[PDB]
Amino acid sequence: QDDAELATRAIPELTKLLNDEDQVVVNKAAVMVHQLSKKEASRHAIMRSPQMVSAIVRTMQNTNDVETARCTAGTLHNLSHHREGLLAIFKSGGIPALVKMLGSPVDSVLFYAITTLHNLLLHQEGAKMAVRLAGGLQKMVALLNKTNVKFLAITTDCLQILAYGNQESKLIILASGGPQALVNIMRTYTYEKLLWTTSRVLKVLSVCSSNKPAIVEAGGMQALGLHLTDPSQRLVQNCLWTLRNLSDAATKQEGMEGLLGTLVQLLGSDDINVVTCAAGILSNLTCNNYKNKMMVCQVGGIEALVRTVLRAGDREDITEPAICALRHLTSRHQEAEMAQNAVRLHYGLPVVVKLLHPPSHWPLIKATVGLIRNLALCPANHAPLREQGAIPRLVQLLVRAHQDTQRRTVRMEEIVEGCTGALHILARDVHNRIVIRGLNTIPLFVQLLYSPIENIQRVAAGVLCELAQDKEAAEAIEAEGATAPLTELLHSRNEGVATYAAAVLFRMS
Amino acid sequence: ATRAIPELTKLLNDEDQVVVNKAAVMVHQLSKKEASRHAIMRSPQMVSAIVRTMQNTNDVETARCTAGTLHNLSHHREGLLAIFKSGGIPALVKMLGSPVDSVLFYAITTLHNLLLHQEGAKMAVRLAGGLQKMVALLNKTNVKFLAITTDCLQILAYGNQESKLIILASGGPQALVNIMRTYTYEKLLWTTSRVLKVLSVCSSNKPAIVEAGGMQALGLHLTDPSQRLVQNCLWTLRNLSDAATKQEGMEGLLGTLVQLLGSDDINVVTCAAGILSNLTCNNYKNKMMVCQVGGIEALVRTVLRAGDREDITEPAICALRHLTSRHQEAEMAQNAVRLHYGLPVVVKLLHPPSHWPLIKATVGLIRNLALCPANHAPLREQGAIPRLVQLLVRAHQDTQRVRMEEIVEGCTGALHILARDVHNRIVIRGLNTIPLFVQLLYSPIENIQRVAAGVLCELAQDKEAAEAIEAEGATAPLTELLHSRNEGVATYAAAVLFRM
Amino acid sequence: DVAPIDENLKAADSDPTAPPYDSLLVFDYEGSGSEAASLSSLYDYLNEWGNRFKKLADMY
Amino acid sequence: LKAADSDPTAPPYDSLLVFDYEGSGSEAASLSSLDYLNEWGNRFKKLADMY
Ligand SMILES: [Cl-]
Ligand SMILES: [Cl-]
Ligand SMILES: [Cl-]
Ligand SMILES: [Cl-]
Ligand SMILES: [Cl-]
Ligand SMILES: [Cl-]
Ligand SMILES: [Cl-]
Ligand SMILES: [Cl-]
Ligand SMILES: [Zn+2]
Ligand SMILES: [Zn+2]
Repeated sequence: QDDAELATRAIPELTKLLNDEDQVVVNKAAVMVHQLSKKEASRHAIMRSPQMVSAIVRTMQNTNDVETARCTAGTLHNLSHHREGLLAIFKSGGIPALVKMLGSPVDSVLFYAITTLHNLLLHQEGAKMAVRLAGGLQKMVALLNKTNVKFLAITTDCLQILAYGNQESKLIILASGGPQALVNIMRTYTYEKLLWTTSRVLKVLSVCSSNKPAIVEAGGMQALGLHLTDPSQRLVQNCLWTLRNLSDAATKQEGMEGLLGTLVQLLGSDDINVVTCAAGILSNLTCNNYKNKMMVCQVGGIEALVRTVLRAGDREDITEPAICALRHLTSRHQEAEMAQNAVRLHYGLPVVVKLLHPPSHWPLIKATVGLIRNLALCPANHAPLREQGAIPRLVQLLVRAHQDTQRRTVRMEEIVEGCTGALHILARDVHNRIVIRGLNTIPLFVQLLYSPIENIQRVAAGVLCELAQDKEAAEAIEAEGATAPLTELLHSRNEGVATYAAAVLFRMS
Repeated sequence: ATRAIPELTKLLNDEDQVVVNKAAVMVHQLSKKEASRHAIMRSPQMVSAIVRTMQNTNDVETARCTAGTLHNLSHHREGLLAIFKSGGIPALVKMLGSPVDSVLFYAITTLHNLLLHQEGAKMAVRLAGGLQKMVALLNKTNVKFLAITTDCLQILAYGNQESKLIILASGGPQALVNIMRTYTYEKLLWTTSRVLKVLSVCSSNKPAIVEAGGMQALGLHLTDPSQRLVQNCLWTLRNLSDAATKQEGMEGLLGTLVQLLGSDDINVVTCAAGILSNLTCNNYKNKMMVCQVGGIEALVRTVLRAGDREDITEPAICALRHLTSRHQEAEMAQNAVRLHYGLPVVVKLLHPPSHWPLIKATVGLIRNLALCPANHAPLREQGAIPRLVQLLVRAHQDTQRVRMEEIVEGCTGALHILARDVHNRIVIRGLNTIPLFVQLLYSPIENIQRVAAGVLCELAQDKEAAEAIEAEGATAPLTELLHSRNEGVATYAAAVLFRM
Repeated sequence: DVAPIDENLKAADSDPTAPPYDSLLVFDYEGSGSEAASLSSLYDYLNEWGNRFKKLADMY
Repeated sequence: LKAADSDPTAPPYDSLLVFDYEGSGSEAASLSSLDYLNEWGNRFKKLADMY
């Protein structure tokens, strides 16, 4: 109580001294002020004097004396621990001044500056905007060339705070070469706090369409994959969210073998967010990349994805990408046939067929239909799929989707194409054909021969083709009036549809 | 006393300085007593002797005694007259160079009394070169001394441009701003703020005061308990505001100003509004900061409270117009105005008793507010369109018989933006505006041709409207405008044609 | 979605460019931005300072 | 056309209001304030006589 009282007349007095034109006086006052800022009572008198804080700030950014620059920046850092200190700093032009001190050749000054700014960025309203306007972004990205990891942790977090929800900042960070610098940090250092603060910046940048390609080009996928089994769950989860955001743009990368293997193992995690991300990342990385498909199947990806689906239940945020990954893994690569069989061996057929029913929504249903189309390529799955009731439900989905397309005023055309395509493959089996026909499907299939969509015509012709290999069926198709529309599909620019059209015609005699 | 005066006078004029010194001492002591004091001041030869002795002695004791004597006479009407008549001013000014404080203090105080009550003192001090000397004394540190010196400058500068220029030439602005950043003595800050206020109406001192960091320096006192200090800082700030788009480190000032908008003192709100309007004029950084700290809501509340007080609403509306365009957070501001219930009152300001300057500002605000789709319907529901049209027709008529040319441009530009909404187009057309817009295509003013072609472009996207545009004969002037040197005009004219 | 009589028919059933196509899912989870509040950290002499500091030197 | 509506160089423009309040010029009337003729020569004897 007597210290605070003393502080009240010492502050106005030191304010006069800081404003003196004699640098010797200035420098000496800076020292006392710094020392006073270390004690609460006097620190309070400092933060509560607009002229005192303005003098500290001005002295700091204008002195040519290292000790003064250190003492003033240290005073400001000390004031930043309190709400009123943070406010006074902001109101006294401290932000532009602190951003300038980031260029200081003196570590101690630079450290005081970045730390004071971090406190402002965290707790002072208006500080994020002020730093962006003062060119703080470009300077912080440039400082990523430093090697003190604690310094780097604070600096990367400053960039995270500034970039979050702010597209402009993200573009500037990209402009300054931020992605390459941040990926380099992830590849190099082992300090957990820095790996974590850095992964959050990458996470924030990964949602921006311009930053994704850059991060991926800088080798970000592989670097993030290096920390997926770290004991720090916050580091792992952040690397996972980032990897998932970047994944749709990394389907052409190499050196992904380790990453893919680790993701397959993470599918067995008891952490919902770990599993969700792993499934999503894997779905995207297996899209049109036969090397990744081979890798994922090789390490037991199929069994892991099926278990993921079984454990997931009706959680579509897990099942949709898991089912999409399984679809990608059951076609167009050396081990697709083995993959189609593995789904059955690990009890995936019943759940796969189950996913065609409510509460499943259209996105999931579409992916599931696609997977079934691929699974049906394996003869050993024909009977199991039938026994599970795939045919009745696919037919039902097809009927409903078709009727919706026929109304004037996920697109249902896709459901029509998919369901008919699945029935097409399933029709390769004699017993399935009986069931198919038994559902009064022939009339609908013929009607689809008139579809304006080529892909639809193809699958319509395809299933009729398979069905027509049985005489009683072929005759039924002919009676239904398929000849005319079939005859017309011979002049299609799609030799596939033409081939099937020819076949149905041929078989009908 | 009367009897001694003639004696002491001769002793003062004695060439033997030792004698002079002794004389000066008695005269000093004598000036302390009122009875003898009046005797001294009524003797012209005596005062004149005191004046000469003061500037010529080489004895501090004598210098102090003589200056002190003059100071004592300055407390009386007849004393000031005597000093003035015996040429004390030029002598007192010279004493402002003294290395001895007692002498300096006596001199500046005597000059202050003269400046305050002696008719004719100001002109004399100016000639003697007092201004540059007083300015140079502003680096002293005794605050009571600084209080008096700056008050002398205030007296000399008030309503005297010449004196303000000399203060400027002498480096007055930087020295005055330094006082504002350095001391807490309220009388000094107040006396200094008044000099700054006086200088701030000078077009040459303004830039200098701003460059010395005056805006921020004055901002340091906006929450001082001294209301006179606060208001003088605000008047000065407002005067300087049109010349400060270059300053940085303005966050504190802007934040405080936004807060002072909530004040109960009308002078304070008025100034805050004025300062903000000018500080946001073409400065994206200040626009951003003002939005961040809650300026939109504060400015909307200001308009809501103001009623028909145009001294408050005009700069508030202008500030809002600035804030709702040309900066990253303009979208936010446009939305913010609606959120804080600003649309109704804004549209209302387009009506009587609002005068043209306010109406013009309001039309511009509405124009920017319509850039936000979410404001299209509510602006319509407030009756913005028919009133904008009425103001347009009225102004256009006055141009075929604030300049109405500006109202024609503004209203048409607002309509151009409002027309981005299909329902708003219906309303605009329903007021039979197409004929007028086509006529504007003939305006000699490029900007008017632009918004005319713009709104017609928006309207031409609907069948009925296009056909109506054609039936007006728009084709002729539009094809012509295809050659316009103005890119906007030519682009819009082409679009209308195409759409038709 | 992202794209890649008997004998001739076999060429049809074995065409790679036929649906279903593999597809991408564009995720863009930015997180919540929690605070990193646990990062690690980075007057007798007045009597000998002269007249300018007398006032202070006295009170302290 | 998108460029035209984008054109930041086109109106409306921001504008300044010219203030120049010098005040009235009040007065600071409250600023704070800032027998031996014997030992003396024969020159100051007359004074010592009348005093
Ligand atoms: Cl901010
Ligand atoms: Cl980069
Ligand atoms: Cl399990
Ligand atoms: Cl003037
Ligand atoms: Cl100056
Ligand atoms: Cl003071
Ligand atoms: Cl931490
Ligand atoms: Cl006063
Ligand atoms: Zn220090
Ligand atoms: Zn004396």
